[PDB]
Amino acid sequence: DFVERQQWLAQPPQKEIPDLELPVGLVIALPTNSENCSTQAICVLRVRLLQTYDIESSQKCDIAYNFLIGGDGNVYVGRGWNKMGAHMNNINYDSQSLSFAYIGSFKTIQPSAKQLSVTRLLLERGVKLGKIAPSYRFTASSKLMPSVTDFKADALYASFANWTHWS
Amino acid sequence: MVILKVAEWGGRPAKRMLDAQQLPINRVVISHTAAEGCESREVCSARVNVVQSFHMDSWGWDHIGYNFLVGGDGRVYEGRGWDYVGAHTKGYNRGSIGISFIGTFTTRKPNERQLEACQLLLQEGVRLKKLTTNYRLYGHRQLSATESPGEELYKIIKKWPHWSHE
Ligand SMILES: CC(=O)N[C@H]1[C@H](O[C@H]2[C@H](O[C@H](C)C(=O)N[C@@H](C)C(=O)N[C@H](CCC(=O)N[C@@H](CCC[C@@H](N)C(=O)O)C(=O)N[C@H](C)C(=O)O)C(=O)O)[C@@H](NC(C)=O)[C@@H]3OC[C@H]2O3)O[C@H](CO)[C@@H](O)[C@@H]1O
Ligand SMILES: *[C@@H]1O[C@H](CO)[C@@H](O)[C@H](O)[C@H]1NC(C)=O
Ligand SMILES: *[C@H]1O[C@@H](CO)[C@@H](O)[C@H](O)[C@H]1NC(C)=O
Repeated sequence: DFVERQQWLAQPPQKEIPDLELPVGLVIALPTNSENCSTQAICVLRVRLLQTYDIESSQKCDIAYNFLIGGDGNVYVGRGWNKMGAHMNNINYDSQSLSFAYIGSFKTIQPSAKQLSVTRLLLERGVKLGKIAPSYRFTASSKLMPSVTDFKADALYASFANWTHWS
Repeated sequence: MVILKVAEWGGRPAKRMLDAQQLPINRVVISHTAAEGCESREVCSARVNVVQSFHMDSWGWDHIGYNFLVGGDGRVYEGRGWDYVGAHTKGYNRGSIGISFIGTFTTRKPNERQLEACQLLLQEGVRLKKLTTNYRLYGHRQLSATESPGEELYKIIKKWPHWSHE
């Protein structure tokens, strides 16, 4: 159910990446704005190509996200539980959160039921491992930075609107 | 020199019959895998299996795309071999041999054993008449829009006698 970096042909990070102070009180949802995927083989393609984009176009040290969730319902390991992401391009947020990126574009298209159910298991695993505070807030990247067009994903965020930890 | 056949590193056969090359070949294209390197038969075999899956399952190609790969253990991992057209350099697969260094060589050099393996592989190709005596060698980036084979690896092969900018 977790696809490790090695399984998606991850490039090793360019330089050292800072550790997060754990546990985090904030988990942030984002779209990848890539094409989506419904099988591990295609999700792997999506994630590996996003890593290149993030490193080579965005000049990040690594894929921008802690975890990525594919339409197949698998969790793709990005920077993982312990390393600071680069999802908000803002050190205040990035140093105090984990990011879950949803593989696809979700302005009008909804995530799959698999994507939503594994998010529950992923959040629970994080709480159990001491990575996420029991009283965490789960929120949309777009709520935090309304002006950022690439964070918009109305159909994704609407899917979490009734969850108890959602803000 | 060790060349491990597809079966010997635990890989799959081609999905269908591949196109054969006219021998001898006088173009070689050096790439890297842009994933993690490896220092042992076990780890390098693992890396090459993942590469094969990426090429056959994620891209949907008929086999691993390289003719050969070179591991940080100093072993050569057979892909399509000398006699078949690869899927490594678009527009240049026919009439070339694609060799990939296992790893990412953007800011780190390939290791002593990896470089030695590649030199021996090329000399073996000339000796067997798979390659011309005056074959031209290129970095992937000269033929395709890419970082491959990585700046540090590219700087090394640019000083090899067969290197060409034509
Ligand atoms: C750090 C780095 O090198 N990054 C590069 C990055 O490198 C990638 C990296 O790419 C490495 C360097 C590589 O060696 N890629 C080769 C396999 C590749 O994709 N080459 C394509 C050609 C593929 C090809 O020829 N496919 C056949 C498929 C044929 C299918 C079937 N007929 C068969 O024979 O099986 C084809 O289209 N042939 C036609 C007929 C032709 O020759 O005109 C090219 O450069 O044009 C990938 N690793 C592997 C192991 O595939 C992985 O995915 C993203 C990253 O990590 O590539 C992107 C472009 O996508 C570049 O912008 C980046 O700078
Ligand atoms: C991926 O996107 C396509 C096109 O919008 C859609 O039809 C398909 O159901 C999506 N696959 C998923 C979410 O698994
Ligand atoms: C909100 O989603 C509904 C379905 O759209 C309900 O099924 C559900 O009770 C609620 N989500 C949960 C379980 O928190």
